[PDB]
Amino acid sequence: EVETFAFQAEIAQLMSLIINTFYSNKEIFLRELISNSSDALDKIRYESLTDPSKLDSGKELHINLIPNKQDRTLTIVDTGIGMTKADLINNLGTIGTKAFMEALQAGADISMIGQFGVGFYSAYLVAEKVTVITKHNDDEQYAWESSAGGSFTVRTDTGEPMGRGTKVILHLKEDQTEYLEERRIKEIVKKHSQFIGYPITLFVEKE
Ligand SMILES: COc1ccc(-c2snnc2-c2cc(Cl)c(O)cc2O)cc1OC
Repeated sequence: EVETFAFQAEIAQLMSLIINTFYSNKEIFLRELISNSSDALDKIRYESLTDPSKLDSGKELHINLIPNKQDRTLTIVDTGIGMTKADLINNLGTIGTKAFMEALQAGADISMIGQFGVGFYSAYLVAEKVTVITKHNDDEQYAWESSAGGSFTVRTDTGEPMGRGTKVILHLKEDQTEYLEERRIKEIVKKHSQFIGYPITLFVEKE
């Protein structure tokens, strides 16, 4: 009930570079993922203009951020358009990077991943493992997942349903746990993402 796929070569290269780099400016991953969530929300919102049954799976258009120190995960949840099994494998599996890859001339990364369509992968600046959970109106709920190393998996999600949208779960590296800190997140969002056109809500952890 689980399929394994290979990353297109250019993507695996890019990932290996990100995973390893000592790049300082790691917080930019948060801007890339919020930026992707914002695009997905634009998509569903604009589709709903001509066909409001679109929103039947959820009217709220927002972005949630969820630190979990017991699990050492940070989750970004949106209720944008979401991805069918096929968008999921295309979008996360293939490329584009060449641009970027050849962009860091003879060097190691830059805050320009975003302007290059591959900003998602910057998640690997801070995470040893990413899981992507996604619900498009047309399809079932799927879980994508990869610890890098050239392959990802795709299966049908068994967990709580989402109605619609995308959920990006980062399993944080041992020494990047500052992004589970309420203070650091607020600061990061304010710096890189406050002019995003949807509510971004930080969930504070309970005692
Ligand atoms: C163009 O840029 C794109 C941006 C978003 C997506 C998609 S569609 N459904 N979800 C997202 C999305 C994807 C990711 Cl990775 C994420 O972190 C959050 C999400 O809501 C597709 C894009 O390209 C088809």
